[PDB]
Amino acid sequence: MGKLSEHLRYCDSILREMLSKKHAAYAWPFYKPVDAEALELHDYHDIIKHPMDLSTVKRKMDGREYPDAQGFAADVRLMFSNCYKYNPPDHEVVAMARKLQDVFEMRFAKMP
Ligand SMILES: CC(=O)NCCCCCCNC(C)=O
Repeated sequence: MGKLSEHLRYCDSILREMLSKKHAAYAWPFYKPVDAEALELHDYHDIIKHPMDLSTVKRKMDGREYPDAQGFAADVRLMFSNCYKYNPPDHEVVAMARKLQDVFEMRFAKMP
């Protein structure tokens, strides 16, 4: 695969930070697709029409599917939005999403 553009090399760095040990205490719920059968979330796919998670963002980045930084960011925000949408606002996983999202939004805004 071709080299990523400058902006996307920075985005790849954000992705690797979001998957790193540093943020694992709150990032782990986003590592893989929500397994609705395994978790018995019978209504998950009724409510969330476009699932997203970090392994999928990685698959897409490694496959050069993002045309620009905005495309990457849309997927990342979709991942957080799905979490806020599906779950009750007081669930632990919502607080974990928000902690991770604080990291994302700060790193993304400082993109050179
Ligand atoms: C996923 C897990 O292994 N344990 C319990 C956490 C449930 C989280 C609800 C579904 N996940 C998201 C990201 O909305």
